[PDB]
Amino acid sequence: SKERRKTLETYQQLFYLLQTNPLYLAKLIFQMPQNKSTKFMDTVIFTLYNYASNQREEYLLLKLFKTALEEEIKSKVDQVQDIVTGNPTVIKMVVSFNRGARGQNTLRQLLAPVVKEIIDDKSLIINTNPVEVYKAWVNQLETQTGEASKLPYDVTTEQALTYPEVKNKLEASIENLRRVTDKVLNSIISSLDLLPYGLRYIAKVLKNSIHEKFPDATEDELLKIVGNLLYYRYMNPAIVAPDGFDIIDMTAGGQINSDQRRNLGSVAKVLQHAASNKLFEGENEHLSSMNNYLSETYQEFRKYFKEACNVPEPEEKFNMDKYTDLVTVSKPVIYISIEEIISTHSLLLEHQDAIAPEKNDLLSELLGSLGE
Amino acid sequence: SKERRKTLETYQQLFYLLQTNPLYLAKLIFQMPQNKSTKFMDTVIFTLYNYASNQREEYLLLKLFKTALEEEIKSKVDQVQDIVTGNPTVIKMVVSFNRGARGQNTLRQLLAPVVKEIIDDKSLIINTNPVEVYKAWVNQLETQTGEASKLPYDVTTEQALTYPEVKNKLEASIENLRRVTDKVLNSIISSLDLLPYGLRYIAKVLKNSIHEKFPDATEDELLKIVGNLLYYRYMNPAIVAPDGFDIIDMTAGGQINSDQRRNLGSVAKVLQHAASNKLFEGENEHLSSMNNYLSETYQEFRKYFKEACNVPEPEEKFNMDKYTDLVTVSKPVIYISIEEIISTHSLLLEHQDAIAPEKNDLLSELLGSLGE
Amino acid sequence: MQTIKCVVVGDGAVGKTCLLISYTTNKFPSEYVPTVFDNYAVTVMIGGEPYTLGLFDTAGLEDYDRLRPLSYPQTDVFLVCFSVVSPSSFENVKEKWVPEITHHCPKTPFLLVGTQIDLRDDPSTIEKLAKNKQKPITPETAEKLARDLKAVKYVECSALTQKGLKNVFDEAILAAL
Amino acid sequence: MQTIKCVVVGDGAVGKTCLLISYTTNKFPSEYVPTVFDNYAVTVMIGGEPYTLGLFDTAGLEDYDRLRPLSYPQTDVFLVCFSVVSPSSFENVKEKWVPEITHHCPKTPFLLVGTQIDLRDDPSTIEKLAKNKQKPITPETAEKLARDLKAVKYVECSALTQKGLKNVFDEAILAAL
Amino acid sequence: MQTIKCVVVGDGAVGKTCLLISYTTNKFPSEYVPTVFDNYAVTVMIGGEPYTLGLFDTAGLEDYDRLRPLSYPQTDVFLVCFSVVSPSSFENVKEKWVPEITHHCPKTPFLLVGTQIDLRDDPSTIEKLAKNKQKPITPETAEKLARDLKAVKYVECSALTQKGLKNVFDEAILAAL
Amino acid sequence: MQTIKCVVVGDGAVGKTCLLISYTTNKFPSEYVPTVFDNYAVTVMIGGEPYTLGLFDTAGLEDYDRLRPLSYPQTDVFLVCFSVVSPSSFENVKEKWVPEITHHCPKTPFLLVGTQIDLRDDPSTIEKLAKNKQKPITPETAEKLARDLKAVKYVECSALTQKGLKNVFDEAILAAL
Ligand SMILES: Nc1nc2c(ncn2[C@@H]2O[C@H](COP(=O)(O)OP(=O)(O)OP(=O)(O)O)[C@@H](O)[C@H]2O)c(=O)[nH]1
Ligand SMILES: Nc1nc2c(ncn2[C@@H]2O[C@H](COP(=O)(O)OP(=O)(O)OP(=O)(O)O)[C@@H](O)[C@H]2O)c(=O)[nH]1
Ligand SMILES: Nc1nc2c(ncn2[C@@H]2O[C@H](COP(=O)(O)OP(=O)(O)OP(=O)(O)O)[C@@H](O)[C@H]2O)c(=O)[nH]1
Ligand SMILES: Nc1nc2c(ncn2[C@@H]2O[C@H](COP(=O)(O)OP(=O)(O)OP(=O)(O)O)[C@@H](O)[C@H]2O)c(=O)[nH]1
Ligand SMILES: [Mg+2]
Ligand SMILES: [Mg+2]
Ligand SMILES: [Mg+2]
Ligand SMILES: [Mg+2]
Repeated sequence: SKERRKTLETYQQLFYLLQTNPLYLAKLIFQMPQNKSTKFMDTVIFTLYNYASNQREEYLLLKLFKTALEEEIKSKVDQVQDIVTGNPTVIKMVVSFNRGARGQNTLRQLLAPVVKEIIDDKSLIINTNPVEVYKAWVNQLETQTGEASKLPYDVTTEQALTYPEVKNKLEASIENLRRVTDKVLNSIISSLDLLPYGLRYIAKVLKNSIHEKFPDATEDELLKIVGNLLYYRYMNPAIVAPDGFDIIDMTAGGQINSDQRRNLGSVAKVLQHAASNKLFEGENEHLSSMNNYLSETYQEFRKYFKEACNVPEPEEKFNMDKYTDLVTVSKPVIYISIEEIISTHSLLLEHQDAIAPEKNDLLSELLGSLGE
Repeated sequence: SKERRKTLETYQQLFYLLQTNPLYLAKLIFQMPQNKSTKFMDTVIFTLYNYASNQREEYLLLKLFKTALEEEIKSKVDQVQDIVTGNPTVIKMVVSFNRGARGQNTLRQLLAPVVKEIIDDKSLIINTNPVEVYKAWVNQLETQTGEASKLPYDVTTEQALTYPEVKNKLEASIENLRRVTDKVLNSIISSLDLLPYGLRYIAKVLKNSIHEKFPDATEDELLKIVGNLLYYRYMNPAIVAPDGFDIIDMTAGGQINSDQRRNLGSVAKVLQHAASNKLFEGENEHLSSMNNYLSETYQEFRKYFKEACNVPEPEEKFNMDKYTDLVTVSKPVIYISIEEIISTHSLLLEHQDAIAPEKNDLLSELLGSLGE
Repeated sequence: MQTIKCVVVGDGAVGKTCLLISYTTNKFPSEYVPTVFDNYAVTVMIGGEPYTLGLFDTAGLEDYDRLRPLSYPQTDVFLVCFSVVSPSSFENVKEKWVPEITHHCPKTPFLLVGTQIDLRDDPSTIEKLAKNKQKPITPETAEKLARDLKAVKYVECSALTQKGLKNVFDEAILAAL
Repeated sequence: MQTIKCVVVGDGAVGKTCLLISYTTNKFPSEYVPTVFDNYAVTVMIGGEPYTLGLFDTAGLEDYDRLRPLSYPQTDVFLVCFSVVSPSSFENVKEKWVPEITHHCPKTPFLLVGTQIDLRDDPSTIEKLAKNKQKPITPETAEKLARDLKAVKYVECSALTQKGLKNVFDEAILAAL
Repeated sequence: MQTIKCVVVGDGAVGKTCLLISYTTNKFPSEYVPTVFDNYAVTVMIGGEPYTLGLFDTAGLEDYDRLRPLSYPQTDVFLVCFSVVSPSSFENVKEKWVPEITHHCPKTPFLLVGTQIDLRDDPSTIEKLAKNKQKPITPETAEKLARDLKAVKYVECSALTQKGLKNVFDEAILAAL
Repeated sequence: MQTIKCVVVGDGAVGKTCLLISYTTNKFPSEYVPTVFDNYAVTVMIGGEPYTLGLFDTAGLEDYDRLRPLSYPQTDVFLVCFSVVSPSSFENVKEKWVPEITHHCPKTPFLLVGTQIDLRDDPSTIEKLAKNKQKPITPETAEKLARDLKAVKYVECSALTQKGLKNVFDEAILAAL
């Protein structure tokens, strides 16, 4: 039981910690090499949903989240942007825990309507890619025309716009996209008060922490990090994969079409740029017309992000005093454990007909009670 | 403490045997005082359902049942009839285990049709009780005529039959009853081959065992014992309570009416009497017209019970030789138990700022390596 | 006239049916045949008054729990039984029986009834209870349970010797009155 | 010394362990750990008699469903708990808890018990419930459910402040008779 | 030394542990014990290369639903097992197992595996199945399910006789490349 | 003319986007902005032949897995990338990437592509990997994985110094031919 004893101890510790000290399990998860923390994420998050179902424990989770994020910042963050490039597992857990805690219907109770609107439009086909549109045109419409495609099949980007027809589909798509996108953006911007306190609070801790370590960081830079958490990390994935993050219930039938993907995906691209204050250009020049929209959307996003941090400390948010001024007790904890059986040497098993495993028969008298 | 441990240890033993040695747990259950074995019946049976899902294991359970039943007989049975009045717990387990084992749909796939017929007849109202019928007659149907019950509201049997009207309802009920009963009876008698092997086998063991100890017992006495197991104990309860023994799916709505109960119950009474060769009389004289049917039905039951025991030994029934002529091994066993935490004070923990917890690193490496 | 509904319940095989028969027909049933449900009628004088006592015999086995309540509606008095030479049956008085009739008939009186007392004074039986380390229930042990469970008063009898039999139903009616 | 068995069941994290510890030590558990099972004992005397009040704590998490029924034998009264500030827990009272205890103990009386009542006026929980378009369960709503589910009655309390805490067990004791 | 991770999942008691143990040691488990988790290692060379075949046994019982997935990361091929003489296990292949592994490992291939094929001609199991109006699952039916569930293919064996046992792992290896 | 579909995939922040920009526009993107999906067009000569290489840039973060396959249909060659100064990224090549593309595109060739090589020969960075006990991946370490995962051939570069950049897409086109 060399390799076997390890595995046993692993599960033993794991299920011991899960039941009795998930906060500490979480902490151990944070300091593990990042690739390895992946296998524990779901199972710990699941347990935290139950653990943090009352404000005193949710308070502790918030403090755990806080000290770990700060621990991460002043220890692995050297030039800002590190809290983003580094992919801290604390942020990954903060993001997940807030998706399906128990206010549950938060992202679906906020993006489902408008997402259901984009998925349902059986005609919508946004496509900001010329070459793709080009190839999709007569290169695919000359089907009910014959001559196959007397044109130069597979062309570049600059010349796909030679054909005004192709420059038109793009024109429309750009119109469609901006319409659909504004619907999404308004659902989000108008519903800041629907975001989870906990998520808002970490965004605050996040910002106040980077800023404490990097005073030379501007409101603009800070809010781009805060936006990374709230938008690109938290809700953007739900917009692109509503079927994966359960935004729209998937009744046994069919999954999202490539068209529906390309649609939702295009909205995310547009909004990412807006939140990250990045105008279209160089190779993305054909979408430059939106640069005006992007700059207004950013200004809205910016305001949003800044307000997200506007929130009290957990000590205040939950009147933690109803807890801290109490006379507590810590009675001994009983937990469910995994056990191994020693295993009798073959030498004694070969002769169990003569020897014979020991057995407590006066046990049925003990068993005959339990709970009196 | 030294008290919660003796208990905690009795619980750990229960969990261990449940997963590692249910056969032995079952045995311990058989020897406990009877009132005390009731709290383990369901949970052990539930485990045995999965444990005996394969023939080799079901074989051992059968041998467990056998030796325990013979143990019971030659040890607590002095005048026959004792295997019945003594309410042996092995028989209780034998009966339950055969109700919801793995062939599941056995009683419901045999009684449901005719029971569903007696339940569905919105007009069927069998009542073999004169005074109850009498009091139900004008002593109740006059709620739509007025003049109240100008008659002796509450009379005796003999005089309840004074009113030819009441004597008539009874007359019909006896007709209805005999009709529904015959339907039930035929389902049972024509389907002897659908009974579970294990149940038939224990009936065989049971019979051959009482006969071995009481050679002076007659075929008639022996079969009444066997009929007690197969009929009064095994299926009669499912006829009387199809809602309780899952014979009929109970869709969220309403439970059996008193009329449906009295109907099913009446069938059970007639069939009990037949199976036990007991004619109606003395106080039950008004039902004596059924004594001819009862005696024919008994003859059918008697033939049924005798054939029930007509079955091979388990060694032959399952070609157990396929498991004896074989090279076996016993790998290590893992199981789920309970454990209480000592709760000791940590000297170093308060000083993690100065000493860097070597525990967090070990525990993280350990957890981190889970799997490969 | 005057009818009293008296329902007899309790562990199977304790003798519920035998007491009802040797009482109403002064005959002791040879063999054992568990019952599903039965009824007996006997008119007896109490306080110089003729009363018709309705005797509802029921099934003791747990597998018949759904059926038993069918006998409970409008009952005057309940006769909870147990065999004095069977502790098991006694334990169930406060474990199952009293709790069941109390659920279905909250404000209904009942008496505690010991049975088979003739076996209590029998060696071959006591030696059987010894080989399992058990002792026949005693009038004192019982009577305590009666008061604890808020009964009306413990009573006992023998269906075989009919000893104390008659007095049972007399106290029963008195309780129903 | 007569004993009274009281078993507490209800959704995980609703306050079952807290109310028991708070009532028996007058202190508040310092942390949350989902229970597997435990049982304490305390003596009281509402009738000049020294009764032993056995208190049994059970697991609320479904992960522990198979084990839970082991605490149900000989129970005199059940306390079905839900959090007045947690709607879901209130619904499971009829969707899970009452059905379970009535499956195992049909004849046993139980009380519907609201817990965490001190959070009804807590700003954050009210705001949290509103963001979900919900509100704390009202005594009236619960008292209705109690009648529908045939509970002895409804009672609520706060293990934290102990407001109503003692009354809960006084009733439990009363219902256990 | 390149490694191949093969994980076996399927209903409790269908034969997962026995086929693994029989394949790696040519012995047969003497008794049945539901497994919690277990993993062995064996070396093979279908390509002149010394590969390490990591075999992971998992718990079939639902109680371990939360613990089982911890064996899933880095899996190269799954073996979804069902007993050919147990229709209910066959149905759970599509109601539970394939869905579960494809939720945790969408890209990982898996083979459908029928077990206990030696019982297809065992008298008592045929009779047992007939009383329930059932018959052993036929290769044709299983092969269909594999096509519908998009399994690499269907294979069956007997851990008892070893008929087909090696081919099961030969294909697993083949599919894990 | 002639178009080649080359899809770039791999852990987020490894520099997938940067290599695509400083190559097609010989400019190194200042700030970091994770991508959703992009497209690049560059015609280059290979064997004295003009080819139009279609560059599909994708999302690295796991939360965008449902979306990434949208770029996989009819791809000529895949570019699995990773940071040579981030073991984490390297581990995921044989852990996630290679396995994903092999599910969607079984018979499609791919190359292994190391990146940010300019940081490997950097102290301030190596001292960071040291404070976590890690060492920058090496050409040998990589090339081994390349052959193990049945790649076409390892290659590396730097988006900042453009070193080896050009050679990457050359081998790529060569692989698609
Ligand atoms: N020696 C003796 N045996 C008795 C006495 N009363 C009952 N018995 C025996 O106990 C066994 C069962 O008696 P029953 O009256 O049929 O038992 P029951 O209470 O009707 O049981 P169920 O109908 O199954 O609920 C038979 O052997 C009876 O003869 C008694 O007073 N003395
Ligand atoms: N404010 C307030 N919080 C409470 C009260 N009771 C419990 N809590 C909170 O709820 C948390 C969990 O309560 P417990 O009683 O441990 O949960 P439980 O009912 O035992 O749940 P399980 O053991 O998992 O079945 C406690 O740790 C407190 O944080 C209360 O009366 N007032
Ligand atoms: N005849 C026959 N019996 C088998 C075969 N395989 C297993 N069995 C029987 O089925 C029993 C249980 O098989 P296991 O492999 O232990 O069950 P499992 O799949 O591991 O189930 P869990 O560990 O509880 O998830 C074995 O003990 C044997 O009695 C087989 O190939 N042929
Ligand atoms: N010093 C240095 N930094 C680089 C180099 N290449 C990329 N980076 C930096 O790595 C960070 C992220 O680069 P990206 O190209 O956006 O990473 P990516 O693979 O596109 O990540 P996603 O698009 O989110 O999947 C930024 O700081 C880049 O400037 C390099 O060669 N040298
Ligand atoms: Mg009777
Ligand atoms: Mg609790
Ligand atoms: Mg197994
Ligand atoms: Mg990118």
